[PDB]
Amino acid sequence: TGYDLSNSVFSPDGRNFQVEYAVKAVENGTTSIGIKCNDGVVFAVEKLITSKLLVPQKNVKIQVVDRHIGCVYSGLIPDGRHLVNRGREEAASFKKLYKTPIPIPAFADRLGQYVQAHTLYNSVRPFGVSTIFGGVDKNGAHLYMLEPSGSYWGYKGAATGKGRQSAKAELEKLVDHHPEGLSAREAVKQAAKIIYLAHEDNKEKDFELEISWCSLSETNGLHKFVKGDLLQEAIDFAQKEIN
Amino acid sequence: TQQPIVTGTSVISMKYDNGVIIAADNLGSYGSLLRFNGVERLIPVGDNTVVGISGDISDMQHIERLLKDLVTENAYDNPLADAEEALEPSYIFEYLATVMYQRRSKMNPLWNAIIVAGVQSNGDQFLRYVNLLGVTYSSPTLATGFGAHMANPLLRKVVDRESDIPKTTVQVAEEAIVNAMRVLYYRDARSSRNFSLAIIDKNTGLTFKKNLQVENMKWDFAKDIKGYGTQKI
Repeated sequence: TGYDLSNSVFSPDGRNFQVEYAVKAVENGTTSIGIKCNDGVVFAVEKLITSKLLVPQKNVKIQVVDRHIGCVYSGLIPDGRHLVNRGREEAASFKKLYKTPIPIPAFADRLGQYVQAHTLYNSVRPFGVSTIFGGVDKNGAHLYMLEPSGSYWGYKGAATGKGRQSAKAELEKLVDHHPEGLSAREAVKQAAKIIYLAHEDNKEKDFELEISWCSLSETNGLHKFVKGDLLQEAIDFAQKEIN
Repeated sequence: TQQPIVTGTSVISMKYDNGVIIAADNLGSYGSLLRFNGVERLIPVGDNTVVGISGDISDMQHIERLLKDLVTENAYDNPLADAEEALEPSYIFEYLATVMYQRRSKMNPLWNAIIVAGVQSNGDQFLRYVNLLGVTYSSPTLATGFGAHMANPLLRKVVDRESDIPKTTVQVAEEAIVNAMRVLYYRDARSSRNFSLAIIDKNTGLTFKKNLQVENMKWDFAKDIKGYGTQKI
């Protein structure tokens, strides 16, 4: 052994243990999710209130890339910020040469290739985040989830972090109960509920809900934060279902 | 070092009691060939700023992309991007001025003259100029190119000094601006009849007018002009 002491080393069963250990940091993070709706995507995340002294609404976690893409992650927050900074550079350079804003699948591979690059050498460490991201491009809505290995796929709904199992089952019900699809507004409400449900595995502390969305009809295909009345209404709808 | 190829002529502007006005025609010339006839040279940034650009059009299109990218970037990790941490006219200007001077210092200028017109958070009018050399200045009226020679004299009769600004209504200022545009159309060989005009008012926000035309033109007196001295017929 000693195969797990250095990144990019294959174990005798063909595994990269440092990547698997990165996944442990992800599983240790707060719960974050995304829901692909009819003409858009919704992102939501649980923010643990470690103390009264945290200024409410003020430690924003969901991040915009370009103007049409939202990103949320669980695990090591700084790693996620590093990945989004890179994503912002990739989006800028794509738009600079090709004019059109980067399509979501194209953007997914940019993040994927970069994250995968950090599994090729022992001089770097893998990313300790799983990232849920997406938005609207010329072919419609797209939701993706990307892991520390560089692995990503497109999703109907996605979840990561500590309450991932609970969120998944919730997400599966929605897929079954709505083959035609979910409206963006329905998706916001559902996202609030699912984060409330998943917060059981994290019940020690209270939390603060944070939601965002990009919808062709509701935001003109731009990424926006769900604030004020529409946020409250989703918090209320969530409170009801956990009661 | 280069040379301008496709070019835009004057940008003109002035302050009035509640804001600023800026105007520029819609032509892109190719030397003396009036090549392109629907070029927008006023580029709004948010709802408080309009950047008007003359000179090389390829460089204008580059600057326009820089400004668009500025807006994208300012919104990053910025919950107050549409409130207290929106871009101000003064931020946009200082950035452009930095870029212009840097480019001149590398002997590779952006071949333009630029006027940034807007209204600050506190309601203050903003009007300032920068060009390919990195030279900057402010005045109650500003104009580039021919506009500096013909528009400024007219605009300065309305606002001649700082104390004239609060006495100048948006109606008087706009009419002054529109007249100056007619005069430039008479006398500038690289001007066009079609122009855009933007008003940034601290109360009514940004009004952006496209497809304006020079009208009320005096040509009738030309019928009486014969020869170049002695000819009667």
